[PDB]
Amino acid sequence: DILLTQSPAILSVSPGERVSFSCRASQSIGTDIHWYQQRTNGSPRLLIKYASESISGIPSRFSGSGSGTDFTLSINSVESEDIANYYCQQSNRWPFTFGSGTKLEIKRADAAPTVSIFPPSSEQLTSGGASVVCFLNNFYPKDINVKWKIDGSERQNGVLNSWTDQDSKDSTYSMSSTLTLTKDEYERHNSYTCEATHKTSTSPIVKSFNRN
Amino acid sequence: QVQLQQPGAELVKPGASVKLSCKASGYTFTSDWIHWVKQRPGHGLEWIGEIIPSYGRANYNEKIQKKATLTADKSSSTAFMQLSSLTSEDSAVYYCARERGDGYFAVWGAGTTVTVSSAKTTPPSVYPLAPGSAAQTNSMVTLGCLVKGYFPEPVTVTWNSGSLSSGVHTFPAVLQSDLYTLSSSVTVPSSSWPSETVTCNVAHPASSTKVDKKIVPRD
Amino acid sequence: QVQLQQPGAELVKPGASVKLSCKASGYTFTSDWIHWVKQRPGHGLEWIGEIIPSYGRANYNEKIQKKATLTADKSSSTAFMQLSSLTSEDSAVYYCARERGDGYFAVWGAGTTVTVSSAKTTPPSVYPLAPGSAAQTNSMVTLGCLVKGYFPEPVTVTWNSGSLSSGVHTFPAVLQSDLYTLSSSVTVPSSSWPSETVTCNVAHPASSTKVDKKIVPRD
Amino acid sequence: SALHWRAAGAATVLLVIVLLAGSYLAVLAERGAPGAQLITYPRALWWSVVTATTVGYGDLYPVTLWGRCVAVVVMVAGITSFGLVTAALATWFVGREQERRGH
Repeated sequence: DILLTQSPAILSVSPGERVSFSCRASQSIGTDIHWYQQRTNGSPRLLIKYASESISGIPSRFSGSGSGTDFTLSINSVESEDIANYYCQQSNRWPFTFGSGTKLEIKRADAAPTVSIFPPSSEQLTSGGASVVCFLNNFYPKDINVKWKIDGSERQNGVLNSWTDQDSKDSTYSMSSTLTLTKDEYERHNSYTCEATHKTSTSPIVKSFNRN
Repeated sequence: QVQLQQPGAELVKPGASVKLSCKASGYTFTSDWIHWVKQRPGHGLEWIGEIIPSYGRANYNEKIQKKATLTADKSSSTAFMQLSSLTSEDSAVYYCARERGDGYFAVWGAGTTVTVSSAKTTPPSVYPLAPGSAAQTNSMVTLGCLVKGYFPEPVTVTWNSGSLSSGVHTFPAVLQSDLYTLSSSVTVPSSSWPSETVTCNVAHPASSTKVDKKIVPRD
Repeated sequence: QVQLQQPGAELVKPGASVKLSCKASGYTFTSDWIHWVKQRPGHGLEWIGEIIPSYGRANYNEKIQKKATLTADKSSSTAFMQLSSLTSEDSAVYYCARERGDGYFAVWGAGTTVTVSSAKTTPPSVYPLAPGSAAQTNSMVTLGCLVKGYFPEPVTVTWNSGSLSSGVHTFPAVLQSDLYTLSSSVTVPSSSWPSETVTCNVAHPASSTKVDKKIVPRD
Repeated sequence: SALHWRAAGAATVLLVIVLLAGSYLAVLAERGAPGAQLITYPRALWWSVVTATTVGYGDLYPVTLWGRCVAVVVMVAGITSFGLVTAALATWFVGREQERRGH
């Protein structure tokens, strides 16, 4: 069985710059190597077949090269839509095998988060729950802290967070912070506040709503 | 177009079997092989096996435990993979692809998310998120919607039935006591809301439910 | 011999194109390939591509960004390379070589120095350097000449039109505010000067200028 | 159309069908055998020509029992076709020489 080694696993380049992904085969496979792009929750997409041959649909930005055991996919002028996972696959010998894969990752300019707080819905409270939702959106770098306060006093119980993968629109990150109580526990506090600490801002970015 | 058509999801109980499908269209030659590829969450692609429908001859990845059995129905242009006696190691997305016998996967299905669990199928509850009455807007305005208490994954969240592409994030689900929850965010010029309508549509393939939910300012 | 004939220099503006040439002479068979090799300053040789003029069939280095397009005019025994949309990564010397189809480069051109810049073409100013009136000579005497305020590179400095080989250094150019400067040194038996004449000749291919400048003792 | 030229022609068509069936069947035979290179249709077709002519470069060859059984039919179709052309040429020359001798 042939072993496709893709090193490195993550590749960080700046916007507009040339990038190269390596695939090494465990034994010579001629040019019988093909490359796939997989965006967050997409299917794989043929980019290059037979090492250097273009697929129509595909920006001329994408090239490939190589022969024997050493193969390279190149993107000349990386853009945000290129953020994805790149896999190699061989058809030289049975069975077809894949590479372990390589995440491309763009280093853009710092962005501060747009913060947005959302009270429970009257459809939700009707069902005996209250979920207060904070969105910190379109920031860079990915490192960020979200602190919950009920009535000026920090909260920790009920808070589940979720971060997006790097965005293939603008190379930014996002995160949802979601504080979840009974209607009861919600009903007997007044002020809900969500606080974002980012590197772009020595002050926290705070967003509150009072139930009254 | 769509050349390979797969179901979005199946739930399966530990030790149970399941029969994934793939309906081909476009050019369907005698020379064509259908492949199956398995991607576990945050892992890479694994070739699982191949069938040639014209002859019905099938080969498998023998480097892994054999769970698959590939069958083709040449009349209904459909490839099947029977995955039997599943544990949680078998929870993943399974793609079909079409290879013309020159060694590359030209065209993939969207894949079927197979969750192996003892839990039960729950459709999501969907809740508007319009801003609180005390929030100063700008040239833009962020709305959203809250898909909670569904099992299994996945859900599909669109904004105005696909017509709103720019401005959209959907966050990854979290798992609480055998139920998933995510949020989706949309961001429109403030002028264009609420003059112009904004609706989140939420399909959950495992329960056959698809709900719309309009985002109106708060009463 | 001279078998391959190249221009000495071209200036090109960032984003502009340029068409390098190579006129062959001597034996020019059907079997012959013309190759192009790129050497960036203080780097090694890079194969860029090949054309067979008889068939006009051309192959390229696909390991790099494609800037070249190879054409041959079989009537005027001339190979061309169109380099389009150039940045400063593309500033280098480009050689043509002739391969008889047995795999080695028998014969090279002198190469074309391609400078990609937004600056303007300036011919050099040339200045004698005879010794100061207060310098005791020996069996030998060092004269020189000062080529300054030229762009782009290169310049060619000869001593008495090539007839003075021994005793000559030319120093590498320095770059000041978008203009280059170098010095050349010659060293002749002291008897033989100024009885016998000593002239520095200074070609600058990018501006088509070639100036002579005689080295006389100081007035 | 004399027999020999009809046979020569028949063998040419039949060789072309054997090259194609053999390409198809070899791929079918060979996939599933780890290390097998004879596993896509375009180079299988190259393989079938290289086998039928008996050049046999060895860039490609079958490693399965059924790949090898298929390869034996391609060898034999190829040797017989090309032998049936030699035999048809020999039949032409002999006739011509009779006619010339005045026979």
